[PDB]
Amino acid sequence: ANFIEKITYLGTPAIKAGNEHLEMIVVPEWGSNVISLVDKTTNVQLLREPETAESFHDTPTLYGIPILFPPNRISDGTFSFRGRTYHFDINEKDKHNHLHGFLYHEKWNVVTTKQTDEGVIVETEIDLSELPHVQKQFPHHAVVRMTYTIKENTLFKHATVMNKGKEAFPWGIGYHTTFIFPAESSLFSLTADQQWELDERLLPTGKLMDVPYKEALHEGMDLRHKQLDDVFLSSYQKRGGENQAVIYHQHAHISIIYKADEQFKHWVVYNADGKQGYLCPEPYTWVTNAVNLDLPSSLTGLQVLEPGEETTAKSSITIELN
Ligand SMILES: OC[C@H]1O[C@H](O[C@H]2[C@H](O)[C@@H](O)[C@@H](O)O[C@@H]2CO)[C@H](O)[C@@H](O)[C@@H]1O
Repeated sequence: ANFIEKITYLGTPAIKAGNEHLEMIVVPEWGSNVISLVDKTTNVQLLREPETAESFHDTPTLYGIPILFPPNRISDGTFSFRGRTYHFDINEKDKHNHLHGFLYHEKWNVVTTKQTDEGVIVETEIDLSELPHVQKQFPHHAVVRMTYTIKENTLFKHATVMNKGKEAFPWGIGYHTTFIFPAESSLFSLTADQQWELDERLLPTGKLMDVPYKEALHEGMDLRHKQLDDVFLSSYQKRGGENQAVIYHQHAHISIIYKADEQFKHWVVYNADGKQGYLCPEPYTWVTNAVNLDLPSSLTGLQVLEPGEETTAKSSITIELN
């Protein structure tokens, strides 16, 4: 049994959808952000929610599930692709980078909803060819469609990226998913053995290094007095196994298993100063500044869409009670 219900979320139109296990709220105008995700059995909110509309607009990448197309930093907002030079807005001033892409602060359209025994589906879409300021930076006819499915104890979250134009383009996508994470009573695990060395502008030097505490990270560790803003390489490419982050809440015994497919090659993990009570385990299909690295695409995760092609990158959030 499942429902869809149109609502107002802090003065903006939104769609609440759910079954008897999970409820989401997606906010199409706010970069199609999944702003709320509630575990129905225990009635716990899983995502960091904004106090007011105003605070959300202040930091739209730090609540719910913001969409990063493309994810993280591009040095000087410049790169070339197949002979051609691109200049993206340098919105991160102190580090002279473009940061977080085109989509987390634009209006997406609701394209359909569907309800059956197989679950409840909400689909949103945005066509970058309709955003003139985006076209000035990135003159290509990219269309991104999100497919959200709640089925049983899992929110599935699929991005389909389409090239509807006449020239090829590089792309990557990531999510700035922000979970409630009380430092005292939560544990975190991640399928990674290595991470990217970063310079003072948070750009990769191109070198990998071992994660010294990787056994701890594998099994589940606390993050008390650890400040993270780290680009981890998923262990999947090299060892197989899983590709996922796990948050465990110790009081309510809730596991949150955030899986991503083989295209999701990197995880940025961010917790600010470690005192803010949240955690962002961010899966990305390409590494920070991927466009500018002369490294194999199997390592960076850089991908290209030829005219007429499309790709679907899949991930999911499963709630288990134990
Ligand atoms: O723009 C500076 C910005 O960066 C830091 O936090 C970033 C983080 O570096 C990124 O990797 C990303 O995942 O999320 C954050 C931006 O939402 C600083 O901690 C932050 O104060 C600063 O605004």
